[PDB]
Amino acid sequence: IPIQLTVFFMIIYVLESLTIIVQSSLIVAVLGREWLQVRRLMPVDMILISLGISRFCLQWASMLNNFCSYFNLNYVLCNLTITWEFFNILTFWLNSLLTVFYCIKVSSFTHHIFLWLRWRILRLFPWILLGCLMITCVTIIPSAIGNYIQIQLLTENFHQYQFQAHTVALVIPFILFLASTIFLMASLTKQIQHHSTGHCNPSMKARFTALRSLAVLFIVFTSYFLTILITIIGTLFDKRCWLWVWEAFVYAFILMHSTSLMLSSPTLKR
Amino acid sequence: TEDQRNEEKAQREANKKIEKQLQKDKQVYRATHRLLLLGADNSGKSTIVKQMRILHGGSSGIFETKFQVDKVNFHMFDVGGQRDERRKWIQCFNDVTAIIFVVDSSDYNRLQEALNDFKSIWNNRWLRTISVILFLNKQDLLAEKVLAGKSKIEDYFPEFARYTTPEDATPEPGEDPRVTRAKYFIRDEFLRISTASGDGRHYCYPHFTCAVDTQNVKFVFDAVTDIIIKENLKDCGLF
Amino acid sequence: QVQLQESGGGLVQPGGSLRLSCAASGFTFSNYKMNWVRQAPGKGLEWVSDISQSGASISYTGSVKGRFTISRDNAKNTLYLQMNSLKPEDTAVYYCARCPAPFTRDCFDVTSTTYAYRGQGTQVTVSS
Amino acid sequence: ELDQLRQEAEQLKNQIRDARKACADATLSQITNNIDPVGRIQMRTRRTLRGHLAKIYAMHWGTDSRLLVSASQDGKLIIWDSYTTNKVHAIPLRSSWVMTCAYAPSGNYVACGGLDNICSIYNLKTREGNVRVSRELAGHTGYLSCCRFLDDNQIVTSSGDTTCALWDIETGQQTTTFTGHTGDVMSLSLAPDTRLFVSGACDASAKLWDVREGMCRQTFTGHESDINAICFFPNGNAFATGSDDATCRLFDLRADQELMTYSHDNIICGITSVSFSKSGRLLLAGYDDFNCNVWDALKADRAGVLAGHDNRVSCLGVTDDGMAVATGSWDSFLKIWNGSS
Amino acid sequence: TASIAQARKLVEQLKMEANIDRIKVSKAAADLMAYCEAHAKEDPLLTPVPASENPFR
Ligand SMILES: OCc1ccccc1O[C@@H]1O[C@H](CO)[C@@H](O)[C@H](O)[C@H]1O
Repeated sequence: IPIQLTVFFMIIYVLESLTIIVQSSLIVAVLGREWLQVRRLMPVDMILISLGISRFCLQWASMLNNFCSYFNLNYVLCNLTITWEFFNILTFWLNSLLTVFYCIKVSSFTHHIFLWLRWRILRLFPWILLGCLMITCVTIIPSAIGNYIQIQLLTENFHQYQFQAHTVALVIPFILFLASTIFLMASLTKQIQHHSTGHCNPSMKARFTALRSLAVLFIVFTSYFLTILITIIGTLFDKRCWLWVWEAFVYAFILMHSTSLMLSSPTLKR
Repeated sequence: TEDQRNEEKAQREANKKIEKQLQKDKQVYRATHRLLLLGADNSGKSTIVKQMRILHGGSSGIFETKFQVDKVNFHMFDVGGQRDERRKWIQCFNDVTAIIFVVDSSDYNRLQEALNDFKSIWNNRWLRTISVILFLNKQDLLAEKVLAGKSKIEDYFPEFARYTTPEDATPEPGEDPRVTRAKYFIRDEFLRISTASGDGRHYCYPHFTCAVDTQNVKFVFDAVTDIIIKENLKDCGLF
Repeated sequence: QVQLQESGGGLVQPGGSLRLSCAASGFTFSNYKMNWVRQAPGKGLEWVSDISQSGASISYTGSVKGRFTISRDNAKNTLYLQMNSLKPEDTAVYYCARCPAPFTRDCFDVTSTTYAYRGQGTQVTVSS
Repeated sequence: ELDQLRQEAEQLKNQIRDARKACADATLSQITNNIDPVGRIQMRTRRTLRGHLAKIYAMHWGTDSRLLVSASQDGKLIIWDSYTTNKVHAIPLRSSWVMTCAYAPSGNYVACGGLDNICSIYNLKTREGNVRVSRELAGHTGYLSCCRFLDDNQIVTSSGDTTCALWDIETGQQTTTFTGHTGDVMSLSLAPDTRLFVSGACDASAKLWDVREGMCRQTFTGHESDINAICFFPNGNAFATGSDDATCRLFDLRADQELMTYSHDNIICGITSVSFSKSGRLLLAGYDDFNCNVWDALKADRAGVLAGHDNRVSCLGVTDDGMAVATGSWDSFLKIWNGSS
Repeated sequence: TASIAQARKLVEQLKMEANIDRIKVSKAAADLMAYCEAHAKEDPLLTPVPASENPFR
């Protein structure tokens, strides 16, 4: 890779990351204003705030890392891998809950167990949202213990466990996200055709906007998980060479997700 | 102060029982769609509530029926024990999921009064977020009145001649073009009132009622279901 | 006290023109949407025309569209309705019904049997 | 004939107006010009009462100044203990649509009513622990807008039939009827001495009725629109009304004339609920703009603003001792407000 | 003659309304001010009661 190409990629990633930081700052500012106003915020803003702060910490963790690495200067107060993984997991969960929300409030299935579960989720929403941070802590144990073990070793045997362990961390939130998303697209899609005869054009327009937008939400995150999965697997690549090459590609995605979300927040329109 | 502690504990137990009963009541309540029948005396609104009561299980102030369609609960109420002053007791129906506005499309003399009533219901401050299921009724008598009898619609609405049947008319196979023109004209008058203001907040669902009762129940059910779809999608933000 | 005293009205040959003027006292005229409603003999109260708070929104019933023109003079606190090309179906008692609440666009209790914000009306007899 | 009676009525109206003008010498605004202003009072919400599934349409405090009763459109009458924010009784209602709510001075009864046109009186101190419908007063030909207990056995109810009624609960009939209002009677306030009571209707008029005699003594007309709220002055010689016209007005019974008109250019929403403070110095008014305003009853100054409700403020009542003001709104919530020294 | 009877009842009510004693507005203002000032000490909303004697605190 040409040095000029690498510097161009790092410029791209820096611009992307600055825009991400500004966007998350804007969302947290408007939602904090709403908090100070009445503290009246619907479940969807509950997770948006979480993802705004999660996206923000990660975003930062990223910057501490990249120059801590590519540049290599300040190679100490820079190795913030664990907090990045924690915030990302937080992130992979919160969006699943986000997605699971959507699958419960706009559901037409009337199964008695399904209705019971739907109200069980809707009733204890802050408690579940709280749980993600917790199950987030429960899930980084191995990596926390794993990374401590590797640091002790420094100062594939046992590492193989890290190498597969990192995945287990984020597969389950993504499994829930994928399941709930496909459920809502189906349900959304079954509903589409099934009410087409009713000539309800506003219903057609409303149902088309969200279905397409899930398809944007489903797409963008998924690509990023695969970005995170390839980063874990770590072969086909050479960050140190690439580095910024991925950096651009991975956060450029994260740019999509955030904007998608950014506009998606309802109370920001208000 | 052992007695005070005992009294406080008893109060807490009673409060817990009240909250449990309230949660069960909310279970029953939020799963029930409360529809408000609104219309004139000529319109078969009472006929509609009677037919919906006789079709399902069912249940002088307010005529209230409770029924189940596809395991979905509905609570339809007609306010018939009041006076003409409705600017104060209509405020009780600002949380209603849908207002079934039944119109007598056969009678043209009071069709303008029906349009005025629909306009006032649509532009209320307390009914801005309430969607209206329009229930153009007595369609058979409209067909009989426009097939012959020379009862022209242009005397009461002098825009009928300057009106063409919409391309999306999807009429019944045996409908005379004249009856399709008339029914539409009425539907589009109400729809013009609807889309004049408050299009985003709430929507009107025209329906050519006086068909088989099952069709009326099915249309009310589908209209209620979207209405809930719009509300939940606004709440979620996927709008 | 709220008063809406109508004026005008009389025996008019068909095709003639009248101008009913309702003088309003006791309330701020500008803040209230107003509406001319008529009651024909052996019939109920029927809404004829309405004027918004300034004049931006003016509406008429179909039976009188083009014939009648309704205006509001806020400075004099009066409401006029001009009848042109009268027809014998217009013989009625005309009342200036004020909308119950200020600063709104929905008028409910107008044309009700007993409304507190309308006047006694004037009798218009379009006959020869 | 009818013309002669109409002219005679107009002449009497003119004579009453002339007499009222003759009594008008110095306005209450000029009289209270030199008094020290009330100041900027601030009330914080000590207790938010939750549990209603629908909009609160009415509430009323008990004489104990601790227990209140609130009516919600879901068909629920909840008695709240403010001191401990606990629900004592949650009475299910036969008719979901309830617009009035009363608590008896003795605390042994509550009353509710609404679009069912029926005053349901519920006994609280029953032999068992279940609150049951003690009596269903019927006879009104319109929706029941306000209920106010008098002496545990007689109740005054204002309805949409343009008439009010004094009912004997034991017998269940109309002991007295009060006729004369042209529009819907919406608000009802009893005098502290129980002899008289003032009713505000939708004819832009407030009428003072004699309970034991059953005729209207005084008619007050200063509002441009329908009156929604009415509240007797603690003295008993004045009362304040709020209208959909974005004004409250203070009327005196001994002058037959309005004294002051609390209004502002910024306020466009109508007034729903009105109540005075313990001393009558503060007039608390609930509005459609999701807000409440505390006016100086002698100066027409907005002493304070109570802002905690996401929906229309439907009711607000000041306790008997003046300790706190409880405001119930359409957001399914009641908030108790009090001031801190 | 139903309208005549209603008008007669309205006229009778107006007559009962007119011939009553009406105190001057000045005296009404003075009495309202006196009542407001006398009970200003006992108004907990006008003069906020301390926290110790406030049940809602
Ligand atoms: O090796 C640590 C790690 C494990 C699992 C997921 C991310 C990880 O590390 C992250 O990888 C990203 C790849 O684009 C980088 O952008 C981040 O800066 C880095 O912290």
